[PDB]
Amino acid sequence: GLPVMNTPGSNQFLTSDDFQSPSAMPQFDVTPELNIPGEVQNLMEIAEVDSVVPVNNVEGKLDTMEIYRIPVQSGNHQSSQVFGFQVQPGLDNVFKHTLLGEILNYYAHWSGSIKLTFVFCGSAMATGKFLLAYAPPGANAPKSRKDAMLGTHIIWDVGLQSSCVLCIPWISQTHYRLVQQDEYTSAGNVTCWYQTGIVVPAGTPTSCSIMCFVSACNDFSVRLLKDTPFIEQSALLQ
Amino acid sequence: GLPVMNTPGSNQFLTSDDFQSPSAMPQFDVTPELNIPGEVQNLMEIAEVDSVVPVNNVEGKLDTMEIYRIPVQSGNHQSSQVFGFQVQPGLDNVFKHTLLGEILNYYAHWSGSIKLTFVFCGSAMATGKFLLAYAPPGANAPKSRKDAMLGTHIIWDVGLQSSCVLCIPWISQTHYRLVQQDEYTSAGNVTCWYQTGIVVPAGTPTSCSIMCFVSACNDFSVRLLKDTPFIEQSALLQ
Amino acid sequence: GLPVMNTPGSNQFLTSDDFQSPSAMPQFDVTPELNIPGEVQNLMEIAEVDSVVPVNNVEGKLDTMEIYRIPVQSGNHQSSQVFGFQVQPGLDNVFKHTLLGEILNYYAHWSGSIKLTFVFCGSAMATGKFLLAYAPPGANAPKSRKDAMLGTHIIWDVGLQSSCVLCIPWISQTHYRLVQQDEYTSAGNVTCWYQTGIVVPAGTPTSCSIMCFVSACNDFSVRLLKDTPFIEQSALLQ
Amino acid sequence: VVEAVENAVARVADTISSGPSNSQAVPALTAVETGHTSQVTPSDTIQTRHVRNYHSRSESSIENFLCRSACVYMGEYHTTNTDTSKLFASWTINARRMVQMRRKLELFTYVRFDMEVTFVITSKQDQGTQLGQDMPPLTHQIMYIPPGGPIPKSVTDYTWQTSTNPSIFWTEGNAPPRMSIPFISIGNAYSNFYDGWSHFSQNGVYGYNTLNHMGQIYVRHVNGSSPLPMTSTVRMYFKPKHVKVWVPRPPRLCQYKNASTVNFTPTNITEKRQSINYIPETVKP
Amino acid sequence: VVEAVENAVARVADTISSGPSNSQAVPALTAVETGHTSQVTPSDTIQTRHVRNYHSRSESSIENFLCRSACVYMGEYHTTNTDTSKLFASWTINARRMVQMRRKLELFTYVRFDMEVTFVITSKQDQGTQLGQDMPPLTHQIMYIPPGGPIPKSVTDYTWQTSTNPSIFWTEGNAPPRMSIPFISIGNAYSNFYDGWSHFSQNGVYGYNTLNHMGQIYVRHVNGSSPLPMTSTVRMYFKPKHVKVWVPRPPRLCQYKNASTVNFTPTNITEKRQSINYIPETVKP
Amino acid sequence: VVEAVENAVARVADTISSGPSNSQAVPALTAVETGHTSQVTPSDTIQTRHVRNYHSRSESSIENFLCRSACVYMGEYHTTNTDTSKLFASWTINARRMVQMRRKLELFTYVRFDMEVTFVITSKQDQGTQLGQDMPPLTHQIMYIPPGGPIPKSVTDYTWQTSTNPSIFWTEGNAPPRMSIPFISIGNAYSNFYDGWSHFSQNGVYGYNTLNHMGQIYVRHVNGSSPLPMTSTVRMYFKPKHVKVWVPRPPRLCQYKNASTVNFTPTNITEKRQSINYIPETVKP
Amino acid sequence: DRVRSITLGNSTITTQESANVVVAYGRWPEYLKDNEATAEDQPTQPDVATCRFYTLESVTWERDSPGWWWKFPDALKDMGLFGQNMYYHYLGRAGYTIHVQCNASKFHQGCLMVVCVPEAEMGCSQVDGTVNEHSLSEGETAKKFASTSTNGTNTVQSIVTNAGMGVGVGNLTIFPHQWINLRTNNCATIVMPYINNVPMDNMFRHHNFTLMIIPFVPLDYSSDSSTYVPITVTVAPMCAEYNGLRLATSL
Amino acid sequence: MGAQVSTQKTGAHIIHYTNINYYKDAASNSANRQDFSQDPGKFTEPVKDIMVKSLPALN
Amino acid sequence: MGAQVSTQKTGAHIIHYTNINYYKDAASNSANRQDFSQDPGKFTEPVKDIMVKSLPALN
Amino acid sequence: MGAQVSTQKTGAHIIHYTNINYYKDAASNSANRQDFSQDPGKFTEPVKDIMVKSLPALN
Repeated sequence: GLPVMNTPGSNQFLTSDDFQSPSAMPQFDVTPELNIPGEVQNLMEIAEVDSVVPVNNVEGKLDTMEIYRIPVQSGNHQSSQVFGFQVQPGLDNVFKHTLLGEILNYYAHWSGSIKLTFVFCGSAMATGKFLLAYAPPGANAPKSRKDAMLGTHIIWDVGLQSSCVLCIPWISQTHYRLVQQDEYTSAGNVTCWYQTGIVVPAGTPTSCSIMCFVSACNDFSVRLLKDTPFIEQSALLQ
Repeated sequence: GLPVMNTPGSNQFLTSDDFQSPSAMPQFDVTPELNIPGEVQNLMEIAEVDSVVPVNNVEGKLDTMEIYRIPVQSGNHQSSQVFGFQVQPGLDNVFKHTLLGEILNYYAHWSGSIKLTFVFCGSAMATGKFLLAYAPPGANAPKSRKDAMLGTHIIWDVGLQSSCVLCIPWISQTHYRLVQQDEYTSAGNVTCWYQTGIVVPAGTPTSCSIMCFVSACNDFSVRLLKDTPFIEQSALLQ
Repeated sequence: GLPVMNTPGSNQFLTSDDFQSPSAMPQFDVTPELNIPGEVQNLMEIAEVDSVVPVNNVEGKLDTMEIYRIPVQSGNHQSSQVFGFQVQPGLDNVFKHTLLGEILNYYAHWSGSIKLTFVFCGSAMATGKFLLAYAPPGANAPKSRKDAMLGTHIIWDVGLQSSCVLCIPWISQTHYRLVQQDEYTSAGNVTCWYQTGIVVPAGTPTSCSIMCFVSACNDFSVRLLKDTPFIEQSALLQ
Repeated sequence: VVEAVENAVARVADTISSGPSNSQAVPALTAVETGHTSQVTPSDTIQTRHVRNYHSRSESSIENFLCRSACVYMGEYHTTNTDTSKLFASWTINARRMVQMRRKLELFTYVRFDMEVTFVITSKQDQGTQLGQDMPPLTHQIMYIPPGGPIPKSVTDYTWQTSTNPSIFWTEGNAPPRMSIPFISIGNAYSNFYDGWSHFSQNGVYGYNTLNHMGQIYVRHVNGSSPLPMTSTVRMYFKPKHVKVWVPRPPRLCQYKNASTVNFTPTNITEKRQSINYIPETVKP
Repeated sequence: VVEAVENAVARVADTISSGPSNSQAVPALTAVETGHTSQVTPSDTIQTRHVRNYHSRSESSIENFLCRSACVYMGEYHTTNTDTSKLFASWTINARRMVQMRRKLELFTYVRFDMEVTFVITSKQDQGTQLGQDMPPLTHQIMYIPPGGPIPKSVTDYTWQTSTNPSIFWTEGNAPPRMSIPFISIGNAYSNFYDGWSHFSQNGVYGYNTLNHMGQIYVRHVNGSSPLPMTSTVRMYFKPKHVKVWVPRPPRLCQYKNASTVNFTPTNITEKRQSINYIPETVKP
Repeated sequence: VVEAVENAVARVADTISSGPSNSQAVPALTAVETGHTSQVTPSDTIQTRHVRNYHSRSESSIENFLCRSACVYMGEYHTTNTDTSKLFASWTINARRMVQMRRKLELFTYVRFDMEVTFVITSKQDQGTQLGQDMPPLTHQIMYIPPGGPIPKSVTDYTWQTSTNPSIFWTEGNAPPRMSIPFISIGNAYSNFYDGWSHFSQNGVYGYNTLNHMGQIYVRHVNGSSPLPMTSTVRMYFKPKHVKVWVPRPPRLCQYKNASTVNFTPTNITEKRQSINYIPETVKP
Repeated sequence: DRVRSITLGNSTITTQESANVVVAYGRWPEYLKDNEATAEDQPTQPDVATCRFYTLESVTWERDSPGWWWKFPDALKDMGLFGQNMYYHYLGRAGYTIHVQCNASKFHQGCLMVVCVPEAEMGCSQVDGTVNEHSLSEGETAKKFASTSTNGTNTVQSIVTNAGMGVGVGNLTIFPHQWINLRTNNCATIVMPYINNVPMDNMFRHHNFTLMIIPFVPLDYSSDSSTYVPITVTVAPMCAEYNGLRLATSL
Repeated sequence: MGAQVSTQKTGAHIIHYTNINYYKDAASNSANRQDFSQDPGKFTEPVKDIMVKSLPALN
Repeated sequence: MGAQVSTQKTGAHIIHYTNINYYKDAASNSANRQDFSQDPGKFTEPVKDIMVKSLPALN
Repeated sequence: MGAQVSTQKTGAHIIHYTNINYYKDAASNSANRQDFSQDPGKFTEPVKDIMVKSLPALN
């Protein structure tokens, strides 16, 4: 017949190949396609949906709803910091089990901007203003409102609209960062402080709470598929 | 997801397959191409080049240059035959290690015409004429010049041009013959005889020699790739 | 069903195949692509960047910056040779760990021209001229300036411009040379000599140093991928 | 004839240049009570430069996400024993016994696709005191039985005639066997979750096993030989292609317990840290 | 329908003919202090002939450089033991344990691609005094668990139901299993180096492990059998495709120490020679 | 979009009809001293009929000649020993140890191509007196180390982190692993022969090893297990594609001696026969 | 051709002996666009209070000096309003202009390499160990490379030949860089855009790039020439943006 | 002969390939890896009245 | 039927092939081996002012 | 969708196929098996003056 020569790679099984193969059921007639609502075409459509962040992950609260609430109150507490955490959307305990984190843990590289939305859940008679700040890598995290005000920040005024968005913009020396972040691809930190304080009238509860949502912007993308470290078994039939 | 069914042949390693595979070095930038002289595009370009045939492969001469020379001399030697061999371009000891033979031993089937060029390497004062004859299969090889003259032949006259070409044309009942030739796909024989004899003046050496070159014509082709039996090892690191 | 016949190569795993394969995550929505600076499309873009050559690789200096400096001084030193080395961009100890060398050690064949840039790092009051020469293979390396002047050379005059380029042109009988160079694919040698000598005024240091950079030209290319001999392990988890 | 097919590349959005502002437009003030997610970009809150972004979302599409091979079953069988049920392997078809592929599939409620199936078979010698014999190459048979077909009782049962069932015959030392399967379900799409029963009286069998019913696989040695016993292991790999999925779900947090249910043990939301303000210091001399 | 797609071939530059010169143009005099690399060709310094160059830079593009399969993990597991943790294999997904592929990937800071995954599984008999038995073909299950899913405790745990996790079932003697994975990361591209921490106080975990978080793999035998014990080894192979890379880096000089860090032992720049002028003589009678 | 691509079929020349002749044209008289090979066909020396030839030279093109997989290396490694250097395999990359592919490549002086690499891994049980145990599937790791990277010292060395080196992880029972490599050489084409030295003094290292320098391969078991020892063998297969070759050479006559040199023992030109006229008679009753 | 002037905010740099300007990968800094953003709140852009030249403290180039490095950001966290905007926000983003000055006389000699390395992840002198942040950075004070192999705990392996990253120091020319050759020029200038795999990031947690100054030819001089030769760095942020305002963090 | 020619996945800052189908069933074809569509508004903006994003969400 | 026909890699001094996509996801397609672009000036000439190469670099 | 359609290898005396590229690098594409060019005169006739073949080679 036709003369041929076999090259390296013959008769191997590569688990990401793309070839044709014979059908074991010739001329099988499939069920017609139905137009079901809610079709998904890209995994980035799921990561653009808000999900609640467990900011209060301290001892004794890992299995209660208190893990989701950030506490604030009235009185002179300006010297106290409200919250703070690192920007590691697939590594930090604060972000790793959210929707965005769960999608990122299937990949090795990520890039893009990140949205954090904050909602105030106090009484309708309480007033206050907060400062939300993001610092780039290169220094230690700020220890006072004066230090934090020097980075990228927004001043949130509580009112009829309940929600304020802090957008973290992509500021990096490389095009992509690692999902398993090290010191070389660090991304910075976020902190919150009292800008004025909380003021309430008589007859209202003094303590209030804040909630935080995370999602991805429209310039976000990931690459380099891998297996996730969150699921495991010790034997078959599981 | 999409319903699918696996066919026979799944997860096998065939050493002559042709598939796509992922790159282990994404976006690697290769060295630019240089225009080097002497680029080869087909193995048939090498088989169309003349190479010297070891016609005198008798005992005691297998490692000397005498293996390449055909002896001729002056005097009455008409009853003596000059040379003769079978036409087996990949099987006979006479043809198997030449360029054409070496290319054919990588294949199983061949077809086409074959060129033999003869060059006279005597003195400028010697004269002579020879008869070069090719006989088709079906009979035994000729035993005299009268028998040999009945097949396909040419009469070579030695002169200012030193070289004469005998072209063996493709005469076969099948389209292809085997490289490992058997009695069914035999191709015939070639023989040489004195047409007149060699004549020299005084002061010249009496003995002379002839050389023979082999190559392939422009209707030649091969098929059915295989491994060659000329190279072998007994362990790795060789 | 449809009649079929399986050929050799079925059910093999060839590590360089290119086929299609089913997706384990149907309709996954990926993160959008971000426009990160510094995208690489070909490995030859990296080999065209200058990198410093460790010309002074003698005993006692393999872990100091002195490995990069070529020493020169004032006075009558014309009979002394400045430096010399072979042209083996992936084999010689002088070139093997540079950018160009590191890229070439992933390949088997290379071809093209090579640029060497020399920079003088003495005081602004020192003057001198040097001869930079490249000899083709076929003879031994020159032993004096008179021998070296017969090959391809340039005369460098030190002045307001600090750098001079010696371009080694592709002069070879084959289109490609081996990265693992042998005597058959040798490429020659490079040598440096005093053309006049170094002259300085009073109050200046007498000794100076020269540095050398290597890179590839725009006719350069490589082929035949292979594994590199510079990295190795003795067990997993490394 | 040749037909040119065009492929549209899809990249992410560029960021536009923006300057200072003082107005009544408040892009950063929203209300999450509506169920709506804010579509704000960095250019709405800070000053930005113009960037041309060339990144592509190609590896996060559903097809590239799911089109890889994963192990779904492994099983053993002997050439010689005293049980006659350990001479062949058999199992019911699903994708619920290996947790990686099954967690990946359960990100969606409904899925529809074709499949590519590969098998990897290996053999080994059973530990005996006296070794030493030459054995010819072993051949294996794989038979698929759709629901309702007769079931083999031994390795010499008439049912291995495989007159209408599709089977594979294979011999060791060759490439792994492979074949493709179309979308075979009596419904319009596969169902990963089913909050219902099998009997109209709201009892019986609950959940997933009500709806799958896709047959069984049987595997045996063909030689019927080997005075010294051997043991084979078979592994099966699935790869979906031509995919469509609907109704995304939150990823599984708890560990799996069995292949039938969604049963779980209560787990935490994450691990702890020192306090709500804790920062690791990394810039120290 | 047929669509014709055109492929532009890319060859290297031709060298042009050049003659003698005596002028003020000084192409060979430069200054490296600027950070600029000189774009001089042989025709600027010597006399040259015209050559038409047909060489192509096709095998040095990033896709052809990285699109090959490499081993990334190997592991063992038994059918019978007294530990119940050695009956299945499990590991966290990365590409940092085999040095060849990981040095090749670390030439760049950021990478983005889809993947093709292949598995190669082999079995063998454990050394016992009494040998001789026939064993049926073995079947293996591979399950992928994304972060947050339940973890198997044994080989009979309910979690191998694999209702939503993707799994592969395979049997020995067939082709190796294979499947493709899309680009799965919460970022816009993968990160090979991360000069940062996990906690905002600049402490905690440093470097690469902060960002990867891509799940685990579990593998078991399905037969649950074999009075005489057997042992299997599984090997995993990665192959990237549809690649993009950014920000090239110098290649790793020192040897690797562990899979978490970039820790190293100080190494030399190269090996030595006799003196700065040493030449090996090769033309001798 | 669809693009139609046309493929030109290339057949051999037809033979034309020719009749008797008596003239001064002498096509059969030539002179080999010029270095020229005669372009004469049968129609110049005999009378011929017209034949339409449909044969094609398709299987003798360089791409179809070289695009097949060949073994280039085989090696062994253990799970348990008392040497700690026999627990992993390692070797330097070349194509000079298996004589078939290396004789095929050496028909040309220079070559340039991309590569497809496949691995075939098998395991077996070490001969012990007491047999019988069940072992889970084994996993293997393959790492490629480019020149300059750190070298593993054991099977638990930190270097298997493979942060930047590319690696493959694989488990037994699946398809063989595979990946593709681009053209990686600092030159414009690979060199099969090098008639030169490494040092400018014409001494040092002679020949091929001066120019290759393409890294190493390391392979280990990932399980770190097996109280009863096992042994694995790995085999590597190369397949070139997108090929270009230059400057053909005469094929190797003598047998190879080692992988570094072209050293040989003197061999004959062919085997003998009876005399310069000997003919085997085959037409006898 | 050798004279240059750069103005940013209320600050200006003049130079009379410059070589050229390096633009890292042909890309100038710019603000984030709408089709690449993910964070939804309106960002703040101070635009002259943050985008101006800040000067760090100087180092002394001696006859045997191995070299120095800084980490960015975290070297500007106490610099005016840039540092204050860093302390009150969760996300920040900025490019930079770097300017290194070192002058000497026509009777001195020496050569320095000035290079910016994105994501410069470093290793510990104990191979079975991890680094801490004090060993990586001291703010506006420089860390010092070493002369031999380092030992002891908690310090970074800092012999100059490996650049503390396990590479060859002569290959660092793959990154954006310039040279200061004392006979040619007296200043280096690099313009660096924002380089990361995500569009914004937290500035306390992640070091975006390291600045390295490494002498290849040591400083030399003769009888009564000046012995004190300092080196000075000056950095200016560009297109600075912040998101996520809350109370100020505390390190 | 029923050949499809389409473009390959490359980078940014000869490139096409050929395919022939060998089998009678479409379930035998290779995967569709080059289709990249999106519709995120289905999950992120599923509201009856449109929200402008520069206007207040309420009032 | 959605077939792509494109040219094969040959030498220099019948040649096209056919491809069909079988799967719904583009991550299932084969590699893009035939895209050859370059932009070296990004790494070798990253300077603000252009340098002519026949002129002096300074002055 | 970037599909190439080209003719299949047949005999002499429906026939085309489809290809899609799945990967970003051209080194991932399959082999170029359908390019058949020749230039034998480079090795068989490398002479400066042309030789007619019906004329004598010399004189």
